[PDB]
Amino acid sequence: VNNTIVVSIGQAGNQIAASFWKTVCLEHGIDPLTGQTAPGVAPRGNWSSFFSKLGESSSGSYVPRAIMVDLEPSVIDNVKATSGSLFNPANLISRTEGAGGNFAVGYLGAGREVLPEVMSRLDYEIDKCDNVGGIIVLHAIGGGTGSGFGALLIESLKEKYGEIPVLSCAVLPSPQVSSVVTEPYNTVFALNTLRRSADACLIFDNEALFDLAHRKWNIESPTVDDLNLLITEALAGITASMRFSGFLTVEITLRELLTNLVPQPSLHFLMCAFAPLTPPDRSKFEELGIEEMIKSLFDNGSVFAACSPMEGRFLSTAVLYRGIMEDKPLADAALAAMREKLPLTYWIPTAFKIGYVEQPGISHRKSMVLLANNTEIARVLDRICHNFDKLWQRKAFANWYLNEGMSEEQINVLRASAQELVQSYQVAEESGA
Amino acid sequence: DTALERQIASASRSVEEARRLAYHDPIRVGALVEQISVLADLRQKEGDFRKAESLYREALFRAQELRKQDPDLLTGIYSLLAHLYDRWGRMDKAAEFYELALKISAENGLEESDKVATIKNNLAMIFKQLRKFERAEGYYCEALETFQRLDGEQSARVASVYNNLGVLYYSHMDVDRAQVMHERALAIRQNLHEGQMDPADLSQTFINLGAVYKAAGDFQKAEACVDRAKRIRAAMNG
Amino acid sequence: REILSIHVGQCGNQIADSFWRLALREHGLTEAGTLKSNMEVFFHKVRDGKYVPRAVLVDLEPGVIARIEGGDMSQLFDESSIVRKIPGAANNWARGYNVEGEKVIDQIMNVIDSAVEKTKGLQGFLMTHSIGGGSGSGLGSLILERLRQAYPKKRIFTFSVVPSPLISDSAVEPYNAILTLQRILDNADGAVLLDNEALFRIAKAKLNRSPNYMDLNNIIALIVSSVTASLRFPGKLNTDLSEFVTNLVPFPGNHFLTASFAPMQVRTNFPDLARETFAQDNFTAAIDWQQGVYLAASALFRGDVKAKDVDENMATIRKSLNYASYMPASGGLKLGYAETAPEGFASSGLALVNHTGIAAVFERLIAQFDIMFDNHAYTHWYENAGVSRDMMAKARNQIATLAQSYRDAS
Amino acid sequence: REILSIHVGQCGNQIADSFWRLALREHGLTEAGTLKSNMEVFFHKVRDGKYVPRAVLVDLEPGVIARIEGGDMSQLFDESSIVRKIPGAANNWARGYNVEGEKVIDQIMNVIDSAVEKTKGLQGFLMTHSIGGGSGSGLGSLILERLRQAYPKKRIFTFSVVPSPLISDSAVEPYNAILTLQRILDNADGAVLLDNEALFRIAKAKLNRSPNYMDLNNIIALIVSSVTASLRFPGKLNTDLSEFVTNLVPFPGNHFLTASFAPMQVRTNFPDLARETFAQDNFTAAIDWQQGVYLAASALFRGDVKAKDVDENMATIRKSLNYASYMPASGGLKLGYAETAPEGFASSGLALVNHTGIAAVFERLIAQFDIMFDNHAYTHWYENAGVSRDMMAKARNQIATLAQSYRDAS
Ligand SMILES: Nc1nc2c(ncn2[C@@H]2O[C@H](COP(=O)(O)OP(=O)(O)O)[C@@H](O)[C@H]2O)c(=O)[nH]1
Ligand SMILES: Nc1nc2c(ncn2[C@@H]2O[C@H](COP(=O)(O)OP(=O)(O)O)[C@@H](O)[C@H]2O)c(=O)[nH]1
Ligand SMILES: Nc1nc2c(ncn2[C@@H]2O[C@H](COP(=O)(O)OP(=O)(O)O)[C@@H](O)[C@H]2O)c(=O)[nH]1
Repeated sequence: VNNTIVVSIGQAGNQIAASFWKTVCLEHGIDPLTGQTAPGVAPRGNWSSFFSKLGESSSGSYVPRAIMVDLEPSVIDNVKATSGSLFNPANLISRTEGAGGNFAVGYLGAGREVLPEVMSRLDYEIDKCDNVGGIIVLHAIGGGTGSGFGALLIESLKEKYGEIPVLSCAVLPSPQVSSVVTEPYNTVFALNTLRRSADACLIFDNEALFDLAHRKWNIESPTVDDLNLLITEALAGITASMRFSGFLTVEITLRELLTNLVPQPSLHFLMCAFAPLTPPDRSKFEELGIEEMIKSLFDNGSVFAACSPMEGRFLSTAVLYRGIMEDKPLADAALAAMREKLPLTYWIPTAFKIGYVEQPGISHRKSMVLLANNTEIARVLDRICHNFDKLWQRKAFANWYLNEGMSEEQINVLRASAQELVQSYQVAEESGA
Repeated sequence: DTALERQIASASRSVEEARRLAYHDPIRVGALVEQISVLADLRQKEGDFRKAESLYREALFRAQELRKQDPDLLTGIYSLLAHLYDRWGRMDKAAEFYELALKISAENGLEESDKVATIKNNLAMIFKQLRKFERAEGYYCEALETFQRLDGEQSARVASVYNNLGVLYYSHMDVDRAQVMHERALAIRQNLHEGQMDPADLSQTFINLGAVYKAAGDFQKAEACVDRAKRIRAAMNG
Repeated sequence: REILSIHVGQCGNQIADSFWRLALREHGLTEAGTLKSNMEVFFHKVRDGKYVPRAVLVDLEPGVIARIEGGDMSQLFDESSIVRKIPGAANNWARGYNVEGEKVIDQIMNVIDSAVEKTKGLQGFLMTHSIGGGSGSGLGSLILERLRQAYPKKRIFTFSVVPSPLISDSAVEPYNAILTLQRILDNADGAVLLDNEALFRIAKAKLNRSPNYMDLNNIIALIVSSVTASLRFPGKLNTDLSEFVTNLVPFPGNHFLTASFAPMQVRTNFPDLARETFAQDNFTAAIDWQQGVYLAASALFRGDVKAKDVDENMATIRKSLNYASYMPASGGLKLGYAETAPEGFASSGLALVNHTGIAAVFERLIAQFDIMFDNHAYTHWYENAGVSRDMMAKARNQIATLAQSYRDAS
Repeated sequence: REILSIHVGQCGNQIADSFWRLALREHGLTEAGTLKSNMEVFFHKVRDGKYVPRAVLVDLEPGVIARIEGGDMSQLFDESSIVRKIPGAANNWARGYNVEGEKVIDQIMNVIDSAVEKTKGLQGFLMTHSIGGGSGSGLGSLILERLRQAYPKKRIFTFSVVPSPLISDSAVEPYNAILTLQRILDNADGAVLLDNEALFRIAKAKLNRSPNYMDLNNIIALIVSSVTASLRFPGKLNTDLSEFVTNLVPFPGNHFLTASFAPMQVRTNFPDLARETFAQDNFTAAIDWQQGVYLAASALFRGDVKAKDVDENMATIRKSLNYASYMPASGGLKLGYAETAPEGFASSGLALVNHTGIAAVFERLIAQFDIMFDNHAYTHWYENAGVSRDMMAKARNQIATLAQSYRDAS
């Protein structure tokens, strides 16, 4: 089956992937603390999309196709304490110093040091794959490692392989408050890579992921244990078509997902949404039907993004149903109303790539995942382009980017290369209007 | 879930914290009062005036139990109760409680304090509502002198008392003295631009000058004032 | 990731009595050094049970450690991790840097080098002193030179204690800052400036008891620990010492940080800890506020602090703060967490704030230097002990540049 | 259904030391307040482990809580759920109601209001005091006014302790009852009158040890708990606090209840517990019996008491009892159960009995008032502290009505 590697860069990408392989292993009926399945019985679903057979005894551990890369040791040592013998600890690479909001440490620095060791483990995974057809890099677009080495690694991987999708499932900076002081820098330095050398960059935003766990999962303080579960359940939702060969499962590979969702090579920043956002308190008589999950998919406060999705133009949309469906013609006819309700872009007549997966989610029985390639995703990056310029008219922080090896000529290119990105939806908004 | 209920939860926690703090350390009464004022405000906004009153009485009892009596603190607490009574529409009680505040200050040193001048202004205003003009004038003049000695003649608080006297004289149809007062207020208010005075107070002065000039038979200067107030109120839209 | 510590001067060693009695509590060790978490950071594992700390108790006037290694803590520190020498760097920079500094600096470095060759992941230096005296500021200025000349690629964090704006506490003290704040500006990658006027006030509001310099240092000793407790109590958003230079130091001069602690087992519900953390009166320096906008604040919230709250609390705090014009709208504030509070507390907070107000500390220490240097007002104690007026005016011209470098950063 | 508790006076707070050491045992909590059943009734859930009780320890003469919050129970109570003020409501109703009552009543109510705005299902007030002193009966009379004026649709249960018929224990004590029994009759929906003469005797037969007011209160503290343990340990026949007013209070005045406890881990086979529950000597008041017929008895049998037995036991008991003529043949006795006994017992019993005999308590306290009021025999301590003879004779004319209202109920 189409194998797929989940590379986990940075603290924000690892702590998603700490919770992502918790989910996926539990999704395949595999113990997430040992790597071994239930004794003697096969794992449910098609395990070999993400996993690998370690030991031919049918009860041994299944090592996930996952390299966890971060320049700070405390993140993966948290994972090594909370995974046991699950991961391959040759893939759980760590360093000492860290990056610390400095792009030019993850990209050209301590991340340059790990790059001969990281790529010597992707080559270990890919040669171990049957035929790998996607690489899901989990990082943030805010830090020094996830946005630094994530910009390095993806440009070190399509440059090497190139015939493989790189879905950079990434976490944008929240606009409510910046978790890094150099966070509108580090995005624009990664928007070089995540525009040019990544086939798609699935965004997530920490503001919207707070609101979708506070107002929707009805808790007071949504921790990062639950931000990395809203993301996870979406990342374990877009990859349910990759991992399951069921009844009428529309088996969507990453390339099969991105041919439907990347219209032209500079319009591949995808948002996401999940349904139902019913809390896990067993609201059984309030479980949502398919006619009303899609009504809750496309709310303005329902996507995992700072922008307002229905205030702009949905350019390419991919609604990935996942679970027990009784109603195929009631499916796709709710989207027929949503073809009328939602702002679409003629420039495209119709775009709803609809996945079914009969294997249900862990938390949900009838779960829906959206991937709307929106034009509003430039309006998230309009904030980042503006917060860059306020920190470039002053020529902000200091030498911190410049002493590591970057130049003022290069930084103005990458601002333009993010300006070329933001205009590339502004090209596609009014022409799509 | 409502915004006001959220403000109340926050203000209550903050009060409960200051209460516990004053349990562990009985001296910290001033901070309890401050936290109480915010919560009492919110209870007033929702119309629970008895709850607001209870909070201030609690503040008062703590102040009364201090081993070293703090008359300035008591003065302030009584003035908060007075203001509470005023917003509640209990006009006699508001006057009674401002008068209690003033009596505590008069018996200790505090005749010429910030609080006392404020109280005399606010009390004068209640006397205006009680239709006791002479008592209102007396207190306003005292508030005026004290603010003059405390702040410069060039201050927001001096201009405010000038304004308040202006309205008092205007309402008893002493047009001449109303004019003097509002002009003195205008003079000061022009010379004070920043966040030490909002422009809406300046517009009130023109508005008030307008009614005074109109009462004086100078309809020209009246309209000029009413115009400049309109220009100001318009110019704060941007 | 194992941080060496240096405690130079009477001010620094008195923090070492506070810090290594709080580092043993947070790691849960007894006072002797044995086991009662990444314990490798502060402590060198000598044997299976006993953990000797990675501290040099470098000191002149050897009565401070006689308090330390006399009473209850003689078994803890290694005595090949110390120096005790008379005379006492006579509140005189030139004694501490040149006269009685060059006597000990070969012993200081070869005790540091015997403590960092036992490492196995050296990252930082929590060098703790004052910029006021002659041992903490004189020999503290000398160690910063020799340590950067020996380890030019390792972060050297100086935990200074500024002279009080209230009164002197030493006569020649504004000389001893500018002679030290030069070498901190030249060598250390980020300094935390603390102030005994603010350490008096915040401890006065903390305790129902008039403080002393043991009680003042427990504010420091938490700040010394909370900076480097996302490095040893990992949690989420792992902030190492390399991220207090890239995130909080925008220009190559502005690396003097004003750190608060909150709460000041104590629990705090945490919409108010963020209002307590970034209280203007809780910052531990007499920085300027009415003419002061921040550059880059930090927030290390340790213990039972879950990260969902800062989307509502800290975004509310950063709107209340005043940043420079060249910092973004919701950005400019880095964050971090630890999975373990300090012992005695259940949810703590720290805030390294790089701010233009710390130039008012610099402007005070230049306006004191301005009168006092031109009238030779204690200068001959430096001149007759190695350090000329050329070497001392050059110290001013960097700090007058540094006091301008924050005014250029508004 | 979360019952607030108020413990006013030295008599009430000494029950609070007994009650909140029995409420923690029946809910199975440690003395600090954390977890060692509906725990929401008595306890406010502050954190995941720690349960702070819904008690105000309102008190003058602040040495009673110094016993409580000094020794072993300082961590339990919240100190924003208290009041401590000198002077001490000098066994003088007018001090407790008017002089030192109006000083604290703004703090009492705003601590109650800070404890009932944390609720989420407020139903009752187990206000615990005596009608004897000046703090429990004076400020207890003031809280009952202000709490009914604030919450006129919530049941206020007063758990009084009557002055002893044996001797005084306070000189002005028959004044302090009638000044309080007025305001209980006017505000509280049902009072449990307890008597230290019966609390001495029943504890004397309980223990092989001469009792003290800690041992006496454990009879009360079970009765305080057993009334409201069909509210928190549900079982079958769920009797809330609203059913102790509709069932046990026939006329709008007759709401003074005489409660027993049985057995007095102790097991009891239960044909004899019902004979122990409705023993005339086990009722905790010196009520009249040779000229006394009941109005409405109750029976809350907790623990391992199965409901089949009361068809044979309690129907036998109610034939042995003496009711009024206007109560039916087998009716007139409500029942209830809990699914959990008190800790230390395996099957308990309670009996709130509304009886004409409690007017003999009232007739005693009027016959003492009759001589003592007309001869001004301690009256000037009320007159010179706010309360006139007009206000005090009017207190008599309600209790003389109330002592007649049971004689009208025969
Ligand atoms: N969804 C999610 N986002 C996180 C988490 N931790 C950190 N982030 C975000 O990731 C961004 C950058 O942090 P990171 O890349 O881990 O820093 P680095 O390790 O120094 O590269 C910050 O803006 C945080 O808001 C997490 O656990 N989940
Ligand atoms: N925070 C703190 N400050 C101190 C302590 N002891 C002294 N100081 C201050 O530190 C400043 C410098 O004195 P110091 O450096 O100890 O003198 P030296 O050791 O002879 O160089 C003085 O101005 C004191 O006010 C202490 O224990 N804690
Ligand atoms: N049941 C019981 N009765 C008590 C206790 N302490 C005192 N009493 C009785 O309660 C009556 C009233 O005293 P009290 O109300 O405590 O005085 P006050 O607190 O100053 O108002 C006295 O007549 C005592 O006999 C106690 O702990 N338990």
